[PDB]
Amino acid sequence: RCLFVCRHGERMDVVFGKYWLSQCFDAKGRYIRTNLNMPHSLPQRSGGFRDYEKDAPITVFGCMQARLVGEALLESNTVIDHVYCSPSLRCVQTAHNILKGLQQDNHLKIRVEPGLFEWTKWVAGSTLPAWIPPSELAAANLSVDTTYRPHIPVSKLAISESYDTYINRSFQVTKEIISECKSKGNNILIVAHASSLEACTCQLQGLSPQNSKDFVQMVRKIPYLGFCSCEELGETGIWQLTDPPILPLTHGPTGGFNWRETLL
Amino acid sequence: RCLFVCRHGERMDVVFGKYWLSQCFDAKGRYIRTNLNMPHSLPQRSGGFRDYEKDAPITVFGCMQARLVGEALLESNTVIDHVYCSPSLRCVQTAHNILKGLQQDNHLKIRVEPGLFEWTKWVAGSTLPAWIPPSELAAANLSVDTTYRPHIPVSKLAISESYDTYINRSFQVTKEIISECKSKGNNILIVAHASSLEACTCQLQGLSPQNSKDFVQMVRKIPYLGFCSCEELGETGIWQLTDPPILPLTHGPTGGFNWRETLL
Repeated sequence: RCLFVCRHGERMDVVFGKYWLSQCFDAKGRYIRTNLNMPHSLPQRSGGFRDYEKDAPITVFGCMQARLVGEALLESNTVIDHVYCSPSLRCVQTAHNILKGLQQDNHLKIRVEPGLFEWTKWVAGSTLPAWIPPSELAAANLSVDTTYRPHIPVSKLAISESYDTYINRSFQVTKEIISECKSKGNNILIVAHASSLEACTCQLQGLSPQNSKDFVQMVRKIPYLGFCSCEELGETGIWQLTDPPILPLTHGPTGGFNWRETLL
Repeated sequence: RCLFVCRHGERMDVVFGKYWLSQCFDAKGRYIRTNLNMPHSLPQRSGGFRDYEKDAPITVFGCMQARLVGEALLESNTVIDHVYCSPSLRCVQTAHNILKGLQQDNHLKIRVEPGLFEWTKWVAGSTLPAWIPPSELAAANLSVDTTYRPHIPVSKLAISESYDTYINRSFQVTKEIISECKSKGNNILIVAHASSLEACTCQLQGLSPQNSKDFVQMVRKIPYLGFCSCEELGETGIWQLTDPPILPLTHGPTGGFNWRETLL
């Protein structure tokens, strides 16, 4: 058995910065694109476009990173039996695009699991992001399973959770995911956050978690689509990180360019 | 009439660094890929793989940058009547992938023009890179016109050329390109180097070249696929840089990730 865990694809807010909404939305709250790295459309949200502030979408390059990983999985003859993701839109969109690369977007249905959301300390303010519910994600042509019953529903998450609580819930939900998939297909894919690669696998392997300082230092080193594999040996039943069946993916930036500022 | 000039797409040597050949070629000089940003194949070269050292290919993401620019030109109904490129492999490959995005890769044939090569001061050592000739570029599936007669052949390029010589030949070749395309289609695309955006357009607009120190500082600000448009104004016949018909393209990096170093 393998549990694959990866980070979401490039997120719009990092590329376009503090006022990114002004580069993506007009005075009427309607989506506009101002750069070729912006998609042709974005879903409508209950609270309007400002719901994107705490829950940004992926970019065109994020979609491509995701598709390339799915294509690499297909090329390696790695069959994915179940796919789970964090409720963050960037995670759902990444999972969908991995499925497209895998040629499984019209077959597998993504299980949206709020227990996979990252440490809530990293959310701005006093409330969680207003996640798009699975019904609406499905309506937005993201291949989500609207019948999936999550292990940790949204209202079981606390905005004030400790590091200990985050790591422990990551372990809990990952065990529950493994248990409900056991003997129903040997490979499980989690599409989530930088912090998920270790949070979901540390205690699974019998290991002691790092302190939160060392943890955060590590989290900052996980790139978009950063991918790991935790395999269950079967001679012992012990889970261990092992080489993924796909190669890493590394690329550089294409920085902002204002031809007027530079060529005049 | 518009003259479009853009920089090539992401280059393999920049992403994978000083020892990139060791990540792309085995002990028998055969191409291997070790990252999902490396293509599935590279052409065989007369001098073998070491000919890539001074003439690196684009990456998978470089291909995608190029395709997205071609797609944007198509979507905006910007018709490209002729495409020229520098003999550098990265420029030829970019031009090919722009054509794919344009859906013109089975219609237009790229005119390889050594006059479009960048300032030769930036070449290592005492000889120019061993460029793949048009016949071989066509054999490597790169939509090149093997019948094109260049204005400045390879052996007309000086290894020790001055800044003034570089700027002046850029002006010369661009005039000859415009003249041979006159009344044969209004839009011309040059796919070349960071330095080409200004070198090809400066004197065309009746402007005085910058000093070489200022020029180099500017060239470092032009990203992959950085795109400009020099338009011939109807009332006067004066050429001037104007807003391109497509949006800019900006994205961030996906940095190197070694799961063993980071998660163990």
